[PDB]
Amino acid sequence: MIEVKHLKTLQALRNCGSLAAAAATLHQTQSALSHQFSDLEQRLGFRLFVRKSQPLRFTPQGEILLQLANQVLPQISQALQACNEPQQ
Amino acid sequence: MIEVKHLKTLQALRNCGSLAAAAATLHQTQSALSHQFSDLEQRLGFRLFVRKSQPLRFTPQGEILLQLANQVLPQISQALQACNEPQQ
Ligand SMILES: [Mg+2]
Ligand SMILES: [Mg+2]
Repeated sequence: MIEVKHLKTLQALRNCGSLAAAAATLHQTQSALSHQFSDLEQRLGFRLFVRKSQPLRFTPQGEILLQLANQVLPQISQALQACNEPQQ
Repeated sequence: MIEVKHLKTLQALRNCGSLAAAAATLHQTQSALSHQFSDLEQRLGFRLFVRKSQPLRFTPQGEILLQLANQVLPQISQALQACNEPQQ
């Protein structure tokens, strides 16, 4: 199942361009990041990015979930900022 | 930090009306659900629903995150349905 951490990690793959560079940004190891994705791909039933691809390419399902991330993550951020607004 | 499971659980509190009824829906115990929320409230820095309240009342921060859930969860659902569409 898709979690918020998977959506941010998908953004790191696009923003950093490789599994190793994104792992360095997310303070994780490269294998642990690869293990998290294949673990997610197994439960979802489809792959998120092209295996062995260099440069790394997303699958159509990965592009869909990346666009999902670009939409949900700013909304969660704005919601938590409103929760911490000096009011209510 | 807000997770997808926290957003669905917030919807269960509104849809079921109590911590005990929502726990039965989510296949969790009542204390484990209460432990998950106070755990989340501790890290966020604010409370999500009024303590001891009967009937259960959300705080203003809980209403904000509930409206967040009503917006994000359908988008995640539509994204996964598109991923499983017989195409791509
Ligand atoms: Mg993988
Ligand atoms: Mg609590």
